[PDB]
Amino acid sequence: FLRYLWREYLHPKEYEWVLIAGYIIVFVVALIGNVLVCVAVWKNHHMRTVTNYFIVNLSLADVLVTITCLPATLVVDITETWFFGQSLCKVIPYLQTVSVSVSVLTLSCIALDRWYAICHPLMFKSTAKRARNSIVIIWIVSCIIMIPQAIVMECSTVFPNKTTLFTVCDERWGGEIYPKMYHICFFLVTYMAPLCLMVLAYLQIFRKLWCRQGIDCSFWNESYLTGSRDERKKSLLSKFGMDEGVTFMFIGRFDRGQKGVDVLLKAIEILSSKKEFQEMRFIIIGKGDPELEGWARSLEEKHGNVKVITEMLSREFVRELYGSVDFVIIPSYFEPFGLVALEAMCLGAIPIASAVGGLRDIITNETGILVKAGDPGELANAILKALELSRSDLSKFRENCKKRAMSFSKQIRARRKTARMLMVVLLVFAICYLPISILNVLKRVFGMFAHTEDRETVYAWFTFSHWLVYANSAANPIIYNFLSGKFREEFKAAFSCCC
Ligand SMILES: CCN(Cc1cccnc1)C(=O)CN(c1ccc(OC)nc1)S(=O)(=O)c1ccccc1C
Ligand SMILES: CCCCCCCC/C=C/CCCCCCCC(=O)O
Ligand SMILES: CCCCCCCC/C=C\CCCCCCCC(=O)O
Ligand SMILES: CCCCCCCC/C=C\CCCCCCCC(=O)O
Repeated sequence: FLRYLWREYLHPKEYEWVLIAGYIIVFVVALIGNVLVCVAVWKNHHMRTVTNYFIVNLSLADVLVTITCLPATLVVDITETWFFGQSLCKVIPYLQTVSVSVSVLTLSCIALDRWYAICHPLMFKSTAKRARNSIVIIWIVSCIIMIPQAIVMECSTVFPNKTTLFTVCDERWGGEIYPKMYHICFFLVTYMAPLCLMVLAYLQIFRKLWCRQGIDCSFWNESYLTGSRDERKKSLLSKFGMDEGVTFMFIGRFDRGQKGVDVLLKAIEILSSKKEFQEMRFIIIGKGDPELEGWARSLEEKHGNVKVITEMLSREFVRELYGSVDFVIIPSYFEPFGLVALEAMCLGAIPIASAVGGLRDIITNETGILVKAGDPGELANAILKALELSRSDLSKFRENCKKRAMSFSKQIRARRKTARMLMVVLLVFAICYLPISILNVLKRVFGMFAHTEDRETVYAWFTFSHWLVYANSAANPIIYNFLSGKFREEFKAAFSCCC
């Protein structure tokens, strides 16, 4: 008898079986998965990155609503009734909307941290303190900007002589204007503005990481060289009509203010009055400013130990140069990436480079000679230092260079995998939150569904959009499992230790 009056009162929806099944599944997967995300980062020091601290924040927001909001949303969508009283009518929508804000601002800070790391020339000194500060800000801002949402939620009773009633929890507005302006702002803040800004940031990240950085490691590879470096250097100098000696190469456009050939040509003039010059060989490859081409050709004419190549060389020829010269001179004024240094170093050539940009990122004190950009006397001094180094075995130096370039290349690949995972996370968020965000706008800004001819269908769309929001929480740990080997390994460790 006790279930009877309630079943007479609560009219079943034909699809409640699948709604309940889908909520139970999402509940279990989101709870276990997001807890294991937190456990993986907290227990394993190699997982401590700013990115993963933000991911932990995302997983905490998702645990919060999985436990406090999802069960209530299921009951409401099944019964169209609010059972939980007035205070929880404010608290539960408040937690839900706070968590949406936390999620999207956390995704935003993830995108900014990757943009500063990859696209901005500088680097933050703080990492974990900066992440902590950002997370605190995210929660403070989120809790404050959703105060209005908590203010407008109210319980209302409706009496269909009355013998019955029902109570719903809903936004209470005085007038038609306020909900329109409020839900415009709500849409911009939770969905439209951060998504547009993150799409822009990840497009620039993609363009820098995939199109402006990286080296083809299957090609720039010493496996393709034959004989000893001594044999190849001797062959190289024989083919270029030069005597044996310490061999320097430059390759790049000829200009004033970018690639530095002007600095190198001045450095050669400085060196040319010194007796050490006679031990040095220069190979200068490039094309561009005709006054600089003429300066270079004038030097080639003056000096038997200077050769200038303005013709186009195949990449295989260049690889042979990198694998036989002693040093590569990279006297850039400006060099965001420094592909020349990575290619040369992969092949054992030791770089002498300006301390700018990506050259400064790549080259350490055991893997090259850094010089102040723009300074021919400094470059001349570095070339003299390289001559003196070359009077002894350079093997360990060449090995250090190869290893550093491989390690830098590995880091680029790792950043690509992480960025790809983060873009998939963003795409899945955009998808999971599109229906509820657009339904909310159509209903509250444009007044759709006011007097609808098919309330059943509209109600079904809203119920699905709510489920899809919680399903996002279940999806994120699954994404980390497929696109991060580090998360995949710690998840497997968890499932294997408990079974
Ligand atoms: C104004 C908030 N909003 C729009 C919205 C856009 C984008 C992302 N989340 C919510 C809503 O649709 C409304 N909200 C809502 C409903 C169900 C649900 O399930 C994921 N999520 C949110 S609500 O006002 O906080 C509310 C109302 C009545 C009962 C429970 C809840 C949570
Ligand atoms: C994805 C892994 C799935 C694990 C298997 C467990 C599946 C259990 C799901 C819950 C079934 C819920 C169906 C109950 C609906 C009954 C409808 C009703 O009578 O009101
Ligand atoms: C085994 C788990 C299944 C996954 C659950 C997916 C959750 C689906 C949520 C409800 C969508 C409602 C679809 C109802 C169709 C229209 C009903 C109607 O028009 O009256
Ligand atoms: C007995 C299983 C039921 C418990 C569900 C556990 C919650 C799921 C949490 C994260 C799922 C990640 C696992 C996906 C594995 C496939 C990926 C792969 O093969 O590399």
